[PDB]
Amino acid sequence: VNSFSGYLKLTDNVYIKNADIVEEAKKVKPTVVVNAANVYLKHGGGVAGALNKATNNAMQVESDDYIATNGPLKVGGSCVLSGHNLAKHCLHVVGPNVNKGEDIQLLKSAYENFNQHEVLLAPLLSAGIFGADPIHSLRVCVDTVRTNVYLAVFDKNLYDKLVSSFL
Ligand SMILES: Cc1noc(CNC(=O)c2cccc(C(=O)O)c2)n1
Repeated sequence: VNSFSGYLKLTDNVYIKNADIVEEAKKVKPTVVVNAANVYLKHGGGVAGALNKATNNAMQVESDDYIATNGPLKVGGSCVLSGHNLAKHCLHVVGPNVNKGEDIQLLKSAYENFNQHEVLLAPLLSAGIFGADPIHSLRVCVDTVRTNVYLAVFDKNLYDKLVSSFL
């Protein structure tokens, strides 16, 4: 048993809820929250901007030090950093950005990072301002992630469409 509440069960291991991931992280304080990162860990907008704002910019300060030491992530890659006030850890995962022309096949590689963690609170990778079809992102998630993933979908209209179209 874990502390996640109000989720619809899609599969053995994937759960979904209409929720603000920031508000969900603050309530649950999960072991791992996933950020929809870019390779520079520049948390300007979307999920990343919202998570970073909720940390009072401490996520961005830590991220800048990480990039200064290690250089950029790979598209499809990840790093584990602090979860600050939101979670124990933040798994920064880079899905392909369609609005930059990145290979959508890299979305499966992105979701494979989740398998290194037993339980995660996450957004749909490459959705929102990353430009991919969220229905596709949910299908890749279900077909790739084997660990227990709690998906937060901000937009109520999209949530209802994801549930009602789920195979
Ligand atoms: C802190 C703070 N500052 O502004 C906001 C408003 N919340 C969002 O922007 C938001 C939340 C969850 C997911 C997404 C997304 O883009 O999928 C976006 N929270």
